[PDB]
Amino acid sequence: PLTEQEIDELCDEWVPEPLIPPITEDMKHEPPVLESAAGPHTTVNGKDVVNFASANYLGLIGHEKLLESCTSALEKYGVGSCGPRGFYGTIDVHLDCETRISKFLGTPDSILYSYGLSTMFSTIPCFCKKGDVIVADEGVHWGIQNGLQLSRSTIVYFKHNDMESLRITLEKIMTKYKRSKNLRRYIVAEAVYQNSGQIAPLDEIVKLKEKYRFRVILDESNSFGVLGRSGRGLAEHHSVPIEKIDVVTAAMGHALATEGGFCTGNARIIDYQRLSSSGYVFSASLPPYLASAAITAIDVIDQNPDMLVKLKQNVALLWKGLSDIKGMSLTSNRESPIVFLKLEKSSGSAKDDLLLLEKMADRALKEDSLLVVSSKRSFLDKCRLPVGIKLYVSAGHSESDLLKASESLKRLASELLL
Amino acid sequence: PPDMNRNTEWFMYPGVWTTYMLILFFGWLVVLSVSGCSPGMAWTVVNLAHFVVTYHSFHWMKGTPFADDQGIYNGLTWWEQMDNGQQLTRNRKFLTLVPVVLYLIASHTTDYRHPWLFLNTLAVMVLVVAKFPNMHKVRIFGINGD
Amino acid sequence: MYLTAVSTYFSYGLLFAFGQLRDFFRRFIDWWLQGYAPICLGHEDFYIRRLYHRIQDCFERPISSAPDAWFDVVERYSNDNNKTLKRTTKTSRCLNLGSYNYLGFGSFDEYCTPRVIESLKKFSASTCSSRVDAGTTSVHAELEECVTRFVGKPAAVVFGMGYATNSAIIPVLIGKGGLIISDSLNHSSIVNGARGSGATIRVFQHNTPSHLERVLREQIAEGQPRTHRPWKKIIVVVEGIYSMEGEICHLPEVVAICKKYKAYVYLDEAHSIGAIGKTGKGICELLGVDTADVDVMMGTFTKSFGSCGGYIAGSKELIQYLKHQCPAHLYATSIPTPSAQQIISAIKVILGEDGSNRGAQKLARIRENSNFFRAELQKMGFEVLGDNDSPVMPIMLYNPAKIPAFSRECLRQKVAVVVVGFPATPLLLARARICISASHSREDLIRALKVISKVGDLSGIKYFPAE
Amino acid sequence: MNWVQRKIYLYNVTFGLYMLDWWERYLFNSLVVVLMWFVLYNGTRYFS
Amino acid sequence: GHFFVEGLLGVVIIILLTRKSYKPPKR
Ligand SMILES: CCCCCCCCCCCCC/C=C/[C@@H](O)[C@H](CO)NC(=O)CCCCCCCCCCCCCCCCCCCCCCC
Ligand SMILES: Cc1ncc(COP(=O)(O)O)c(CN[C@@H](CO)C(=O)O)c1O
Repeated sequence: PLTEQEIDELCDEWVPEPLIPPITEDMKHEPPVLESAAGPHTTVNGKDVVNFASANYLGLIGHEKLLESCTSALEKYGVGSCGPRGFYGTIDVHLDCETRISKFLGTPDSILYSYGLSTMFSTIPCFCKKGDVIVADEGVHWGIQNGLQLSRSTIVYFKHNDMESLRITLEKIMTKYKRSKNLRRYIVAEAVYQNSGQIAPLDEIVKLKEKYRFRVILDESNSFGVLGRSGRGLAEHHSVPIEKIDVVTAAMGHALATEGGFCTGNARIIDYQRLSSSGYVFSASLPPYLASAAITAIDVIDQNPDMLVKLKQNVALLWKGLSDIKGMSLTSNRESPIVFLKLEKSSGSAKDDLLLLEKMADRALKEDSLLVVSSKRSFLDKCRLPVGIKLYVSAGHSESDLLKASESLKRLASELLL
Repeated sequence: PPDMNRNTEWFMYPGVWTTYMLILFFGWLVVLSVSGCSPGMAWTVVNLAHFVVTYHSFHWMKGTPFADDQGIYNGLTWWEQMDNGQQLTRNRKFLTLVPVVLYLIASHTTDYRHPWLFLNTLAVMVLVVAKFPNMHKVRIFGINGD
Repeated sequence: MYLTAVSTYFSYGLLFAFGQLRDFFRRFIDWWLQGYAPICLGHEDFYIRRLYHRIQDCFERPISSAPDAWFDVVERYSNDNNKTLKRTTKTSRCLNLGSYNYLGFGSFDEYCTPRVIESLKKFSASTCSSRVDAGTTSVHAELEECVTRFVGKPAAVVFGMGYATNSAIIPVLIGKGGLIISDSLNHSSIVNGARGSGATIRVFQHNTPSHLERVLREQIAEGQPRTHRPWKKIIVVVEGIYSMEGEICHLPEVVAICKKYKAYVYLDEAHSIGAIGKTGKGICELLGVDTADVDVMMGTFTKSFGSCGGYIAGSKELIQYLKHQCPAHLYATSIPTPSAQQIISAIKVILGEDGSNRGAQKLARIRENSNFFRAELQKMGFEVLGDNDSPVMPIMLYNPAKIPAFSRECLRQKVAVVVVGFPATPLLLARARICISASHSREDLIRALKVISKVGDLSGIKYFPAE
Repeated sequence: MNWVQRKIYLYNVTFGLYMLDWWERYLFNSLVVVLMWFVLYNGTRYFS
Repeated sequence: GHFFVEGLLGVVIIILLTRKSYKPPKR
């Protein structure tokens, strides 16, 4: 038993590390500062730029019916709701928006979230607990893997969009736990991958889940509103009934031009999330003027289905004009609105490759007035997919500035790569 | 230190031993009054109703009814979660000496007649054995082991 | 206060017995999921089905008006044997005692909203991009300069959610090999942020600085649990004011100990940034703590400024590091532009830079109203928690069946309150929070006090002698 | 609401009867009445 | 017989109610 004098010396000898490491000169860069909008033609520094870095795939930023819908909500409710959904934070527009969403998709019930990132790190820990088994894709983004880590269950990974690997992994799990037959099992995937721009092959995941009795959790942020014939996501793109997917989540910062997220499914599942979640019970509810714009956007999408035809033509045209690139290679699916350019024959270093892309984005913005986005990964990120440059093409881009983003990007690759 | 588990932290506030005893006196008065009988046949019913409820609540169910703590106690009964697992504390001693005291009352009032003595001794032995300090986290022949 | 405990335990035991009895038949009449496992096991939500569903009309009440001093409450009328309460028409005008607009910024006012609308007319409600890509506008650049020169730190960052500001920032600061010591009553966002990192978590007794030192010495003298390695870091987390309790932290005593043992201080002040303080600068201005003695300072824009979001304030190096490695800054969508104009204008009104005197009257009314209400409750016999200067003040009920009785008797006479029970509190300690606003008038508070006196006579919650 | 009707209300919320179903409280109020007559009748003869 | 078991149990009671609390070791 230590005497009280020894503990004093022990506490005086201990020396801690700094709160943050020293800031090196290569990690203090700044992004552009916009004015006037974030549409296809925004304004930076007094010059006119062409924007390929915002994810409004339908071209709804700055629509007349959204301004008109948000003004009336701001003149009647104010800006905030002042509390969570369980203490007088339920305004009646929240109840109208959940109904409008589930009538569009064709489900019984919906639930709304105030932050688009929180809809996945609060949903996965709500269903999966310590003894369960989750099978994930390895390519999922940081919001999914944070929710995977917070739920203390066992996580197994399969290769990116590879169905042979998924079948092998499912058979392997259905031999290790053959004893306890009352096992909770989930498959976690993502409709269009943010880190690769590839589309999940859903008609086969559904065949495999019905064979080993698994449940699917799907993240439809980059597919909701763009990918079906009528806009209802990936399920009607592959012609599978929405009832076979158990949980469907989405974020409203893409293609609806809003903020927030939702989840959709049974009346039994949605009613359990309302009482034991984390970003729903211990957070304030969505400002009403943001929920009043989602209702109008869902109406505009539902009445105008030629926007979804125009988006596909824009994507195909950018593919036609960008196929002679020299040091890069297109590694995205031909339907997705996230065009992903890869770097062939990397320089070798994990941090010398990023410098080249960050340099070739800056030159594009400086010389040709283009906003493109390059990969920025946190040290907490566990994704090991290749890095590259992404373009978010929208229905609002014209054919004039669509071959301006290929002619300006084929010129910096034949001059800065080899 | 503070307990940080809603499944057990409530057992340290005042009035809990007193309510434990009052429930057992109220049960005896109810058994006597609803069906006229003798004190011994009422203390036997109390003694055997205190076994079914207590064994199922303390030594059979595993986990917690609160899901915030994802599954951190899935493999533990309520008795094993008590006091963070520390043995022979104050509340554990009280919960151990209650069935022993309740056995003597049910035996001395029934004149040690056999039809009931077998049951009243079996209950006490099973209840006291499950509370031994060396019987922690051990399942017999795998029952309730997963 | 002894027979109250005995009655509380008795009533909870009765609820437990009846719930188990009904569950033993439910799980037996199911013999009169095609290989799929159940969503939730039968006893993993026992108190949601057997306790919370009994008192369901006391929660999630819809309102059809703005959250002001008075509002309109929609009524619900479930038909299917009380399973799904669905709403009707025909609202009723109530007095608001349950929202969080401490300074009265939660409706239309004549300075803020006109400037909010013309910012929306120009930036259109969202950018659909992250801050490092295309989500930085002029408004976002000006908001951080306003937050910096109002909190009192070299630099600041703004996020779009206040739960995420904890649960995504704590993992960036500490990892496996570090220690976190936390107050027993910290918010869920802090606990989830601490679990999101690999660090070890220890806890100390609520608001007792003599136990914090006892924990620090024992943890430093030992090292990491099995291999007595030195700890890399220690971070101590406290809150400016605790809403369920209504009390203010013992911050000078915490900061004196943390300097002695070389720990870092993380301060969460979401219920105190606008409410308390002579000029509304929070707990550091009230308790005279030097703002250079805390390393990270966090806040929310929901309780006083009538908006959404959160912030971190610290030094230049901390902010430069976060803007390079933080998942919320790199991956999320930026805070909406009309919702940042709100915070800019609210700070201008409080600081007095709108060219008016409303910002000082708000601060003088919130101090005056809550003192009067708290001093009036205590002489009637209620047990009221809180220190003296808080705007939140719970009332002890103790008995689980006194929650619906109190709530339903107040609502029938047009007063709206919040009540909380077991799962969210300790077993013995159900209560009702009261939130006072700077927009409440004197002849509203007299009406509320007159109603609450009558209701407390009937329920019998006057546990102390009157005057 | 007079004195007796008031004290009954207080009893209901003090012992949890207020937030139960009609038959659940019916099964308890009658079981308490059965217990009361037993005590009031084995104190007038047993101790006499 | 009817009063020896009572003493037997009273002995184990006073043996139990004197022990000092402890916690199990680590690995
Ligand atoms: C009607 C008057 C009383 C009726 C008798 C029924 C009361 C039985 C008490 C049950 C104690 C439960 C202890 C642990 C149970 C765990 O298994 C479960 C599942 O993990 N924990 C939970 O659900 C969360 C814990 C919350 C339980 C507290 C609510 C009940 C509080 C009762 C007051 C405490 C004093 C009694 C202590 C134990 C008394 C044992 C009952 C005696 C048998 C009566 C037969 C004559
Ligand atoms: C320290 C701290 N951090 C975060 C929050 C919630 O942040 P938000 O209002 O930005 O969601 C609260 C209040 N939390 C509210 C929910 O809105 C409540 O449940 O009472 C808090 O006290």
